[PDB]
Amino acid sequence: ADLEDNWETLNDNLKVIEKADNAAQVKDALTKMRAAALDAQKATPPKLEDKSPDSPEMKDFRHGFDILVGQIDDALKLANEGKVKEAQAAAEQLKTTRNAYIQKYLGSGSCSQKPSDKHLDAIPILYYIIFVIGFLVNIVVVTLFCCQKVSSIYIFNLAVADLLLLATLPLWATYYSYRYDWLFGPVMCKVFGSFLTLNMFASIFFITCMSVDRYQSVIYPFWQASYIVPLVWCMACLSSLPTFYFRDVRTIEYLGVNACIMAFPPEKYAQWSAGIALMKNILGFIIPLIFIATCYFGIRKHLLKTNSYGKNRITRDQVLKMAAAVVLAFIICWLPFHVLTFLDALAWMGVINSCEVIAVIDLALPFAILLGFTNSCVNPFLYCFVGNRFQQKLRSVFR
Amino acid sequence: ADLEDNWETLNDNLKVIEKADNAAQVKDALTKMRAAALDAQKATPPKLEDKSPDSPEMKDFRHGFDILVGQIDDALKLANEGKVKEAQAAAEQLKTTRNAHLDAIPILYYIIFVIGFLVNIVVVTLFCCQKGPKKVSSIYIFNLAVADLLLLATLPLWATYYSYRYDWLFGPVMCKVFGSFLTLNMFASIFFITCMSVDRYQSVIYPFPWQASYIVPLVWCMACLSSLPTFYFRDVRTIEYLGVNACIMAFPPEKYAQWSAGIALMKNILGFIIPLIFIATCYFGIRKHLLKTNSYGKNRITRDQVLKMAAAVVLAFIICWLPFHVLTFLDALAWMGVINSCEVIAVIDLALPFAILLGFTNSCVNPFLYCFVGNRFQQKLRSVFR
Ligand SMILES: CCc1nc2ccc(N(Cc3ccccc3)C(=O)c3cccs3)cc2c(=O)n1Cc1ccc(-c2ccccc2-c2nn[nH]n2)cc1
Ligand SMILES: CCc1nc2ccc(N(Cc3ccccc3)C(=O)c3cccs3)cc2c(=O)n1Cc1ccc(-c2ccccc2-c2nn[nH]n2)cc1
Repeated sequence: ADLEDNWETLNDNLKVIEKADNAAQVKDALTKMRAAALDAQKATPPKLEDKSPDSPEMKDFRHGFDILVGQIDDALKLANEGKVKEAQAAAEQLKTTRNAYIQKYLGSGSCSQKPSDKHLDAIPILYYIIFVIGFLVNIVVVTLFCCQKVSSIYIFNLAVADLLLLATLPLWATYYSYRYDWLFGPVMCKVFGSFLTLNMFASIFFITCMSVDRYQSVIYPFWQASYIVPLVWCMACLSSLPTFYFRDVRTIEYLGVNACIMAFPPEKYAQWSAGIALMKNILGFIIPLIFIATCYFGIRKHLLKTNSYGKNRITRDQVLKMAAAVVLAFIICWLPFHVLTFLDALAWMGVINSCEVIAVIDLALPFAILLGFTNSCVNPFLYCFVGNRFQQKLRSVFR
Repeated sequence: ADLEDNWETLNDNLKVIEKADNAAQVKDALTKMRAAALDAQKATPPKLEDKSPDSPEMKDFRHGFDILVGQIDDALKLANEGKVKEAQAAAEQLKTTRNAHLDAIPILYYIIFVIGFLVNIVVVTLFCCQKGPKKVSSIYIFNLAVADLLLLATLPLWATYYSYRYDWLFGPVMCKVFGSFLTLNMFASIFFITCMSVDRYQSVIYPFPWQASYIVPLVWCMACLSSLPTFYFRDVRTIEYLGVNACIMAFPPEKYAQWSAGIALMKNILGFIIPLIFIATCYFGIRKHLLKTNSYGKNRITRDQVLKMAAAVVLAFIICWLPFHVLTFLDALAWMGVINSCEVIAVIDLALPFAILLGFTNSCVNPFLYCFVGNRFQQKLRSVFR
């Protein structure tokens, strides 16, 4: 009798029609669907719950099922006439009506405000400011090898991953400016969508390599790079496959705009939205932060286990300052984004059903995304512009 | 006691050191290797069998094992001190020790230079004074022609460098500059070839302005970043056994075999594997959309000619670049210690200057394959769409 369970009854029986052999299978499935459609029409969605029945958005909700039951009756007509392929063709029009629901009541469509209502002129400006500043500081990192170590190889790969990540900012600023109207074709929606995720993870995984490398340099003062570097680009490539698979241009009917969305299976759209959001947290923040934090306290342990003289005290704390800066910068730049992503996942799970909260997440998200790119501006100062001085202060305490 | 069986004993124990947990495993393996190295030093190879022991090539053979036993003793020193990762690092230098002119080539290089330069001259000059800066696909054509033109412009250098039996007479600064200029325009060519296949595919699957202002700089940016490890490692170094100053890939000598194997894999993945994935997927992507549309009359002749133009861009790229990357992958396996037979290593050396020429020959194919024959692809794609 629940709305979510009735859509499951509608989508499971819609699959039966596609793989049906005889007209009796189609008729049976459509009879179950007509019952579920009328039962779902009586239900009230979790979003716009405390809403009057005479309201236009509640009258539109029940109207959607009048269209749906009408399409079911046209397919039932054909099934009873013994017209299987005709009924299966008529039943395929139910998907168009089902998609008009998932982009309205299932999501923050008929909940949170439209992009036109939440458009700030500062966002495209801020995105170009971080683009030119971040692009020029990573140009220094790369050209610094020309005018002048296994660790240096990870620096270059980090600078390349950062420099290609920041190179996508002119696209998102343009896409935001045209109120989410993708004017580059659906092919570049998959390609640059994947290219973004590829270099984002390549940045985060090479940050993780640096902490493991600096830790292994502290605990053990004393071919690995020629296999770890291709492997880091391999894992970033595999982590960016769900982006290539689901990113696609789809027309948002109530906005009349072609948006580069995450075109998930409509029959399990909330499940996928919640699932992929958890993948972002675990794979992009939780797991790399476990490594970065463990390597910090791992280094912090060994420096409090060597010597405590006054001359070697200054040298010890400056190594710890460089060590605490790589963990704090990663948290400040990526924690706001993953907090909003975890809250977003709870909204798809049905935990958060407040449009006030969901609206906060929507307007905060373009800013939280910018801090993620801002981490690529910080990396030159954390690793390249310190690596030359971190090495001599680590050899001083070791002697 | 056989030389082949002693090298098998040396290679099997190297696999033990890599996967060793404790210093005793490393010490045990190196003790078996020191025995196998001294036993192999006493053996005479099948080649240069009927050769005097006082001969320089016989003294060099036994000298190679004196270097090999030396590195084993340096590793045994660390293993006995309880330095596992240090001993495993020292034992990896044993691989470097284990791995240890045609007049037609400079002529052929100048033939491809003048033919390729003149075919890209007709394309560059066409776009400016006899056409215009309109259309999006035409912008990639011009950038491809510029990248090809500048790539073919380096052929007089490699022909001269080959003529002086690899004696770089231009200074170590131009070894880094033209070395990177070569790689820059090589990747700029391959990446704009990749753009063309993605553009033609997007024109087929979606028959219905901004994208060009962003992609052209992004492609040249990725070309500059791909040619940086070239600028950092290419340098002039004296090759003692040839007595010549060669413009080589000056990797750290203590870590030369790992770097040579690593950068060879970079060439295959970034310069052939990844771009070929795009070119092949866009071909079968186009091939899919045309075959699902039922053609049978005049439209069938129109459909197959579009497929002929489509199959020509993937086949030309494979014919011109696959020989080079096959030899590069085999070269990488030789540095990894996979390929031990010097006969196939000698084949790579003489087959490499020819395989490099086919790479430049792809820049002779691109003007015909996209600007000239590719102009009909525009008219014949709108005919099947209508
Ligand atoms: C800082 C890096 C970053 N830049 C972005 C730039 C733009 C946008 N936006 C929204 C936007 C548009 C214009 C201005 C401002 C915002 C988009 O619409 C598009 C994204 C990809 C193609 S279009 C989102 C992001 C954005 O979420 N991130 C972070 C991030 C987190 C997680 C994943 C991820 C991990 C695992 C599996 C799948 C994904 C996954 N998420 N979205 N696609 N793929 C990818 C990226
Ligand atoms: C067709 C394009 C091409 N022209 C070349 C012209 C000459 C030579 N040769 C050998 C030679 C000399 C004289 C006559 C004939 C051959 C050289 O000694 C020099 C090369 C660069 C400065 S000197 C090699 C090549 C050659 O390998 N290639 C292909 C190629 C493949 C891969 C990379 C590459 C990718 C990623 C990272 C690094 C590199 C990288 N390899 N060498 N430096 N940088 C660059 C180029």
